[PDB]
Amino acid sequence: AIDLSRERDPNFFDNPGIPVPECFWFMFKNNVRQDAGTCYSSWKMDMKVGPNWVHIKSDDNCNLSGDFPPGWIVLGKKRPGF
Amino acid sequence: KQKIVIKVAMNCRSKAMALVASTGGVDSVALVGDLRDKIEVVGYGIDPIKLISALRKKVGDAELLQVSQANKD
Amino acid sequence: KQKIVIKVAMNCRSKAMALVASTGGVDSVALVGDLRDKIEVVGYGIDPIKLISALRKKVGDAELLQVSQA
Repeated sequence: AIDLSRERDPNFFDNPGIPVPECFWFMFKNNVRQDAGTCYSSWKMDMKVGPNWVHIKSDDNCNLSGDFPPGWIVLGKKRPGF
Repeated sequence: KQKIVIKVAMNCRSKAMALVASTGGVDSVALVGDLRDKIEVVGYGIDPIKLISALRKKVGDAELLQVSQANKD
Repeated sequence: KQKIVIKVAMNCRSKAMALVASTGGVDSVALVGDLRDKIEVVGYGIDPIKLISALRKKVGDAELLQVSQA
């Protein structure tokens, strides 16, 4: 059921004093979208995914990895023009 | 710079935004998220634990969702 | 969808940021400029006249630098 090509863009705000994050991320529980936001490529972030904090890494093409709790996933995609 | 994302229970939006924005070291605050119920705060020397406690004490329930202590450069 | 940029005289920074952030219609507030002495406010149905008057009355001098569509 998960197809990022059909997912609406997140609500975001790019802080003007730091570089613009290159990725959108999308968080699902049992393939239902829970929320979404932005993050840097080739980087890392700590995010509460359901009950647990997860250290999520991003590669240069916004593919995200991390040890997600059962039923949960976070997926990335390159923003327009990046 | 740090980036902190906090979910707040929802005139709680404006009160939460004002409280966060008044915090020392804040560069920006923005309402984000699919339900517009998260505050994304960018700044320096912000203590997220104290920030969450202040929100809980003065505004309403709040949950820490995301922390980076340093943005990519 | 508005973007309003205000120069504010400057703990006046935190007071100004809090006042602007509390304003109806506001989605985001950000300090901009190398000296962090301008506030960028983005949102919908924000009244810039009332915002400027409130800042002047509660914090200090404030000047409109930009009002536009974002």
